[PDB]
Amino acid sequence: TFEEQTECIVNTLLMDFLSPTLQVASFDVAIIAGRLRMLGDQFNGELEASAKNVIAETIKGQTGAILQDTVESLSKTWCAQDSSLAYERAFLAVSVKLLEYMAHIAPEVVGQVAIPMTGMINGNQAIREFIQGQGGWENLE
Repeated sequence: TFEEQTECIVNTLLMDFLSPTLQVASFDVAIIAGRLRMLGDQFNGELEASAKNVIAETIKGQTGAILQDTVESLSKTWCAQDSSLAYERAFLAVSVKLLEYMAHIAPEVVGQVAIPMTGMINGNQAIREFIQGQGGWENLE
């Protein structure tokens, strides 16, 4: 169910970025999506170098490797300059803001990052335990 909830949330976030018509026209994903976007907007680091590399490897069919390494790198960098910020919360924030930027910069190919990012979050134990420890997706933020 948690794995399915992650899929819906990433779909909702992506659908909202690409089609604001669908957002308006259409476990409440809408409220969760909103809170993740609010958390995503707290990141102000450079994403141009990051987004381009992730997109490049996504086309080539090697999203898995670079995607987690990119999010982990930007999350560690942010946690080093923000002692208050938890690593697990930083990881989600960067993932949502990177998904946002990649949609604006590359709307044609961004959809091929949806499945990898879902697999990354579901596959990561540190991030999964943190989300469920906060009462799950429903209560996160």
